[PDB]
Amino acid sequence: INQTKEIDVNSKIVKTELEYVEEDSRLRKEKIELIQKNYDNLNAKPLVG
Amino acid sequence: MKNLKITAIKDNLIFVEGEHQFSFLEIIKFSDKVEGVVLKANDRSAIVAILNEDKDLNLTVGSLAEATGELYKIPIYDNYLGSIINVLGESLVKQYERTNVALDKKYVFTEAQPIFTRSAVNEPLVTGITVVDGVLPVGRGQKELIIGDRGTGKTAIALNAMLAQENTDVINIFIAIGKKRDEIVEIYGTFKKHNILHKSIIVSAASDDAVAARYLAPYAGMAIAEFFQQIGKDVLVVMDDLTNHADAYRELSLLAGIAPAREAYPGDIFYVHSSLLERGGKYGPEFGGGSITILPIAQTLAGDISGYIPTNLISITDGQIYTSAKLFNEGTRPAIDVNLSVSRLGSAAQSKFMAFASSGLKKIYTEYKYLKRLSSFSSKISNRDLETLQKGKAFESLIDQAEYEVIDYETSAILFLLLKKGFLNFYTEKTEALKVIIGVIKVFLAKDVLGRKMRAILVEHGIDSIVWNLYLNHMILPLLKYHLLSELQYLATNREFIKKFKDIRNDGRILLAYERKGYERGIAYDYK
Amino acid sequence: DPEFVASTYTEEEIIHNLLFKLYSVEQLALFTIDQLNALLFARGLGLEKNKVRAIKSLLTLQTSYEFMEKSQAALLPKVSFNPTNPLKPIEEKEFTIFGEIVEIRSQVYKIRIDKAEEEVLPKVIFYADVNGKEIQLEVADIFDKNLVSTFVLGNETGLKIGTKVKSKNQSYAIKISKRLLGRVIDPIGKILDDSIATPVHGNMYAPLEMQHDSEATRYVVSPKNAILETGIKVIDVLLPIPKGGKTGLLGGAGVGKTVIVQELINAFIKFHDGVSVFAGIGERIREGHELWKEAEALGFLNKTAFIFGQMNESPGLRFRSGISGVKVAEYFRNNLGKSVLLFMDNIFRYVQAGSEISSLLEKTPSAVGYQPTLFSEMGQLQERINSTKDGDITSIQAMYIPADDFTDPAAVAAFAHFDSTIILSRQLAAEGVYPAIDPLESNSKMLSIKYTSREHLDIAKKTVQTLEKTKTLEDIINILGFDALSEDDKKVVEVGRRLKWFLTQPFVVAEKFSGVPGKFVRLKDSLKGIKTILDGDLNHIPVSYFSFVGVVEEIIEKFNLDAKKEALKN
Amino acid sequence: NIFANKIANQKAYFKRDIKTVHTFLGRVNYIQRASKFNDEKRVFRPLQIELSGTNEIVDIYLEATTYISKKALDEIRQNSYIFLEAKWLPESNFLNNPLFEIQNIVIEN
Ligand SMILES: Nc1ncnc2c1ncn2[C@@H]1O[C@H](COP(=O)(O)OP(=O)(O)OP(=O)(O)O)[C@@H](O)[C@H]1O
Ligand SMILES: Nc1ncnc2c1ncn2[C@@H]1O[C@H](COP(=O)(O)OP(=O)(O)O)[C@@H](O)[C@H]1O
Ligand SMILES: [Mg+2]
Ligand SMILES: [Mg+2]
Repeated sequence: INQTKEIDVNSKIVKTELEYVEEDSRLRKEKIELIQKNYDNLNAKPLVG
Repeated sequence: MKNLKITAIKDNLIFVEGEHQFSFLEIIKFSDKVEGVVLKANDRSAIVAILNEDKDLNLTVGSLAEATGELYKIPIYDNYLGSIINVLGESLVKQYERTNVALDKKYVFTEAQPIFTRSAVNEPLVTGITVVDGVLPVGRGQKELIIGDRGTGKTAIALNAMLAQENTDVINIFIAIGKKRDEIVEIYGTFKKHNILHKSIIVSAASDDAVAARYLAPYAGMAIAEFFQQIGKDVLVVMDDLTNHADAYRELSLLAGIAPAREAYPGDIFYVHSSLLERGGKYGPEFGGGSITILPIAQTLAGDISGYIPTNLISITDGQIYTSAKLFNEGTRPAIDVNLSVSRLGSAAQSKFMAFASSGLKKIYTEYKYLKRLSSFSSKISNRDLETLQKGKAFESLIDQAEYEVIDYETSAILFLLLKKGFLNFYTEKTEALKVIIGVIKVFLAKDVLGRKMRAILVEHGIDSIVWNLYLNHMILPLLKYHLLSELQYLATNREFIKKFKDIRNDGRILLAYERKGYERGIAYDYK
Repeated sequence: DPEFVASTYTEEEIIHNLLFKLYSVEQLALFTIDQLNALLFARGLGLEKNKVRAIKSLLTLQTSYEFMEKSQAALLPKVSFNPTNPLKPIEEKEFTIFGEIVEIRSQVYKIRIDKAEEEVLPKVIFYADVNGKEIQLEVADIFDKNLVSTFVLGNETGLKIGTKVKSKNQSYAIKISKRLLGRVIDPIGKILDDSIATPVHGNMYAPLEMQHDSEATRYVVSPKNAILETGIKVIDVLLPIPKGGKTGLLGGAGVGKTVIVQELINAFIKFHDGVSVFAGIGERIREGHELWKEAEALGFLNKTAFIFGQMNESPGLRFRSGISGVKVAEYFRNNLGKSVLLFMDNIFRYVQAGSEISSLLEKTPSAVGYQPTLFSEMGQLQERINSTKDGDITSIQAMYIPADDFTDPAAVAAFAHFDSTIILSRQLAAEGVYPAIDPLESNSKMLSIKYTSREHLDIAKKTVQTLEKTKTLEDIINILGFDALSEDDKKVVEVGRRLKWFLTQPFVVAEKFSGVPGKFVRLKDSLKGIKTILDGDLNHIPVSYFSFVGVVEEIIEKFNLDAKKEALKN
Repeated sequence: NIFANKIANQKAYFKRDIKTVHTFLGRVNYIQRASKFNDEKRVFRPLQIELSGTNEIVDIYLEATTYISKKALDEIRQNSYIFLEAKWLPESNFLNNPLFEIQNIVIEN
């Protein structure tokens, strides 16, 4: 009985891929917002005040 | 009213008897839906070939027919656009609705317009294929033959040329002669999916249709194209394919008692195709001011260009695009043989910017092929060996193209100029690099507020070397450099990439904010 | 309500529905090899010589959504497919036209009409009665009101001047129903499987009538989008067969087309659970009898409808076999809503019969002496195979190429319609490689990204590249010796050899020749095996182990067993 | 008129088939780039919509498969105001936020 059962490949691929797309998009948007704030902080001070 | 009686029905032809003034290709009506055309006639009878078929109409000896006394004329209806029709006008698949008012009626064998009604071919026709648009140009009013073996991509090339007119105001007419209905429905679906359905018509005569319909389908398509040309419109016609049309004509003539000639074809097979393909060209403002571009398709057998019909068709058109089976087997798509392909119009059919950009590329390609086939010993001449082995491979990488992928004319020209200025030396067979470059240039030239004006300048006028260098250095190169350095890791250490892109202005700060605002991957100033 | 749900099912329907019964793994572990093999043979998965592998195959088949759908529906009251646009039978008429033969010749007879209630139509059938036997003559040309020309559909013996003939002004018709399965007939419906000629119960349909309200209806079709699974490694991996399209089987004589045809019939009937129509055109009597007998023996006879236009019959009768088969397939799709796999053999003989009929009726021959209507007739035959809301009609047609001349007009006409071409090689067969399919020459339009995955395309491309490269390098090996290769070239050659031999497969029908049991390999198993071989994982195994196996694990197990025996022997 | 120049920039896409749709009507607070997931054949676009009449923030995903659908999806930017009709897709059962397909849409920028 034990040797017969095995891990499927269709549902696993679909679910894994969907979670990877969501995690990738979330990570990219976080990195974009941090990069832009770093650019803003690089050129944001008055010369004379 | 009826004035003819059917006497015999043999050889798929009908033998009408009656006293009438018959004329060649005069419509004879057997019902309100079924009609034929007169092929041969004498002072008491005629031989008619049917164009239709009706299930409830049972034609037989003794049936009555009416000789309308008018030549075969195709009527023009408003709902032709975005529709599949047959040679008599009936809409087999339609997207809009008809009004039952004929805009015009065009005679199918309309004689070609004389010499004084013509004009020079000087305006490009965009086919969406970089190799064709740069090395084998097609002008508005040209006749270019697509010739090759089976399953090599001739129909794909024609459909690609017909997709590039999405935003050019060029009407599309696609004539299918003995094609499968599955493929025609698929082509209709592709037209709808690629936003050119409202601009296109499909004339269809299936492989099991009446022989007269398959014979006269290209002429009906040309009559519709002539209607559209008479109101100053540029029409692009594709015939798929003319070998089936030659077979249909041979079958019709053999079944009518005409003697066979060379290869069993009738004696006037050359005239049938020449008087058909001579109706295309560019016409003067007083005679319509439009143009008709024809892309007939021909099938060879195992590369045999020397066949009867293929050599008849080569001696009529203004050049040919030859598709090779060896390249198709090797995986090259589109499999177009540059060595055996010609465009007699040449740079006359290219815009000034494209003529400047693609000048002397065929020579370099032939030199690269000559070197590749004859490298022989490992001894190397000079750095020029590396120069050729670099630029030829860059050109070959530029050749490849996905199916149904439309590459704009200016994008192709800019790619050619980048290749000639050595801005593709870093390439090491990474398709995503050219995909990124093409997408960036396309979006910049289509949507950017200043890129749109740059594209208009490139289309209309002919710029010189210094202005092009300024354009490339101050706008195009910073955008390309940023969008390449943020997708290709190996470009960080690629010695050629730094050697060429070191002095280019960095523009990451602005393109970042453009990305974060949801802008496309080519906007550099703003949306117009 | 078991009684109510079983009340809507006939006993034969319950017998069939016993196949789609779900077995738990706890039960399945308790079966024996014999019961597991019986289950696999009943479900078309082929014999298995291992226990756990057999359970895994049965579970994979059972876990499929289609199998579960059928099993769930089998416990519900019968739902009837409501036929939209059915085939309407012919109308009931009387014999309205009468006449007699006035001119005789070889295969062509002229009929003069005396008493007619209505004017004669083209392609109608005249019946003659000679010595209690009925002869059908199809009308070709109507010269005038009372004079037509006809050609025989069958045998012309017994016809003479003055033989009275009568006609209903209708084309030839055949009796079609579900009872046609398991029977062997000819294109005009004569019984061919017994001497007493037990009739076929059904309605009379005219195969030459398409019954379309308008031409636009012929454009309501669905372009092919699905791939049929055959269980053959080479076909599945490299030459996917469209569902609703056309596949040509090309080659010379003796390459092995008929064995492939029988295997595909069996696989479609058992594994895919469908209805098969065979249409033999110019079918040899010995081959027809043999195929009928093996259909009875192998158990796919009761779900196959055979039409045989024999080689010895008149060309007019041989021409109608394809049309009759197409009509049977159209009935089985439109009236019953069942997917049909239609088999045609041989297309070249259909073209030849058309050419013969054209030449007999005094028509001017076309190039190479063929009929002027060659492409038109080929289109007429092939355009009725399609895919509609009611179901799919898949066609697998065998062709004979004379002297390997692929530019022959018959072949050029045939390639205009084929959606996938499978080309067999006599050299490859002579090397003992079966099914002897040439992977480099053959190609399929369905091996794209529109229908297959990225992995399948990558595997197919790498396989074709490796096979071409090893074919190139074999000549160098033969001439200069295996040492002259480089280090990478030796590995490429070994991988290519193992790939080429792994593509061979034993069929469940070919047990007569070699005596080896057949196998059924799923697409995933073939992909995994080819992926294992491409990486060079099995490069330590002799090539002789890769021949005529089912899956990648069999080679490994056999090599391990041989190594164990060698270690024990010393 | 403030909205006079917005009229010339209207872009309307529609299907002649009518299914059950979820209607969104509001401004696009944030929209990301596009991702290709199903064998590089589809386009995935995450959208943040501030609705009209409630001014609440909702998160959705949009799927594009054809050339015309991708062209319509590329017209959506930040601060774009949309009247979008979206057919629910059965892949949301494995997603945090629903996945939709554009049936009808009107885009102004
Ligand atoms: N650029 C391309 N990239 C990939 N596949 C392509 C490309 N162009 C064409 N194809 C494929 O090549 C095959 C042949 O294309 P097509 O049908 O246009 O050729 P053809 O010469 O008209 O053939 P036929 O003999 O069937 O009329 C098709 O499967 C098509 O999808
Ligand atoms: N898979 C196979 N295994 C073994 N022999 C085969 C196979 N396929 C074909 N053959 C051989 O082909 C012969 C019959 O040829 P046939 O199938 O009629 O080819 P064709 O119809 O192409 O002429 C048989 O004697 C048989 O040995
Ligand atoms: Mg084609
Ligand atoms: Mg055979």
